[PDB]
Formats: sequence, structure tokens, C-alpha cells
Amino acid sequence: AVHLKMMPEFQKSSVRIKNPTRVEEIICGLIKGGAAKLQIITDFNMTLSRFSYNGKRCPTCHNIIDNCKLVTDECRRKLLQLKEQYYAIEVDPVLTVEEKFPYMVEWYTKSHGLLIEQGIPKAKLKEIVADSDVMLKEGYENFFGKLQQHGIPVFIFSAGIGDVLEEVIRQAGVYHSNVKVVSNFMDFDENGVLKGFKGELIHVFNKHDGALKNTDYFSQLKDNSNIILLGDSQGDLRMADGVANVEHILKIGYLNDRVDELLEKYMDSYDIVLVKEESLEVVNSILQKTL
Ligand SMILES: Cc1cn([C@H]2C[C@H](O)[C@@H](COP(=O)(O)O)O2)c(=O)[nH]c1=O
Ligand SMILES: [Mg+2]
Repeated sequence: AVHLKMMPEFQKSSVRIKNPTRVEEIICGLIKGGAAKLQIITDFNMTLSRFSYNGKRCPTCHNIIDNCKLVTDECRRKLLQLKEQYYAIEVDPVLTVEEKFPYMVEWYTKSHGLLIEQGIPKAKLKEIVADSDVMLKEGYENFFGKLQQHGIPVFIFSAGIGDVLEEVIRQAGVYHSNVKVVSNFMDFDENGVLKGFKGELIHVFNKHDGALKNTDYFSQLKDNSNIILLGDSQGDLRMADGVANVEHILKIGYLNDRVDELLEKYMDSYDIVLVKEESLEVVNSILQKTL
């Protein structure tokens, strides 16, 4: 049997579990299935990347562009102000999903309108990322390393920017063949200059939609009936809605902000909540027992 009490990673003060016996059972199920049955479905910004480091806020993939040298100061001020205004709505504990939804759509429209006007060149994304302050969570090498060693499918489902995200994991040496990225990917003109975004918008509250539009990916992993889902938002809880068959699913949520106001809700909807946690130690220990 699995005993969380015997696992010190689980007894750290940042680990909040509402139903420990159910988490035990779920983890026992993952262990029984092993590699052969495991897949990972994970958010990106503030789930695989850090929310803050040494007391300062770390950038999302969008923030990497907001802050980079390829954007004029005037634009950056506009972008900072949209961020202040729209982040406040995104995390607002008082507002329902349906109240927030149209403001999230609007944030993306305005942000992405301004980025297109700046004409970001594809060829500069590498430098922009290398000069950025982005940080992946502690333990990211062993997370991706262990998954790739056992050929475990990893689906990264991000409402961020796909090109930037890929470049971050590429520079960190963890963009392995088992990793699939679904995000908002830049459309470039004939000069390799940004003119728009491809496909349909993925935002904070419509991951259900793109989950169902990837049933090709999911129907090839029908045997991968044991799922570990990681997210930091309530909208991430929908990322596994396109999975073919679910036998055991464990949901791990990073609660990074408005902790006291959001804790009960997070504990009710995620199996394990990780409060102001900048490492992947908990999921790494699960992987260590499973693979
Ligand atoms: C549109 C926009 C979104 N974002 C955030 C909103 C979400 O929290 C996050 C989406 O990435 P995620 O789905 O990987 O967490 O990006 C910005 O930081 N800046 C922006 O301009
Ligand atoms: Mg996120």
C-alpha cells in the first residue's frame, strides 16, 4: 500500500491534500499500471515554470516578449498596464468563470494586437529567450529526464505562446521526443515577421475546446489510461477532457496567489495542492515509485 505519511515530500507544509486516502489509492493505481499505462497532461506558465524566485515575479511566455528588446518602451507600458488590469481579473476570487471569460478573450485580443504591430521576428526568439528571466521549477531535469527515459507521453497544453515555450524548453535541454506542445503559435509572413497567430485562440478558460480538438493525439494513447494532470488555474482542470480512456487520474495544482481566498476551492478540485511551491519534487517522487 501507499502511505503518504511515510513520504517526506508529502509532509512539507506547502502540500495540502483534502482526501489523503483517495490520493493513496490513485497513486497505488499509477504504480500498478507502471510506465506502460502512464501519460502526463500539463499546463506550462506557473506550473512547469516558476511564479517567483528570490522574492521577484517570474515571467510567463507572453511576459518574455513584453519585456524584450524587440518591443518599444511605449508598447511595453501598454502591455504592463493590460497585465495589471487583466491579471487582477484572472485571479479574482469573487468572479465566476463565466464572468472572467470575456475579459480573458479581450486581454488576448489587445495583447496580441500590440505584439503583431511590433513585428517580432522569428529569428530573434532565440536571443529574446536567452536574455529573459524565465525559470523552470526546481527538479525539471529529473522530471523531463525520467519521463523521456521511459518514453512517457507528455502533452503540454498552454494558453501562452507556443514558439516561446518551445524555445524555453529547447534551451533548457528538455524538449525531448516524448513532449508534445499545444499552444498559440505565431503566424509569420514571408520575411519571417509576426503577422498573426495560427488556429483558434487558446485562453485561460477554454482548454476544454482544444482538449477535444486533439482526440487524434489522445486516440493513439488509448492504453495510457493513467493520467497525471498538473496545472495552476481552475481552467487547467479541463485539460484531460479529450483523453480516450481514464482509469486513474491524479490532479496536482500549484496555488501561487490569493492563497487564503482560493485554498478551499483548490483543495476541492485538485487532489494535491501545492501552495507557493517552486519545485516538482512531489510529482517527481510519484514518478520515482511508478516508473
Ligand atoms: C494574453 C496574456 C496572457 N498571459 C498569461 C495568462 C495565463 O495565466 C498564461 C497562459 O499560459 P498557461 O496556460 O501556460 O498558464 O499566460 C500573460 O501573461 N500575458 C498576456 O498578455
Ligand atoms: Mg498556467
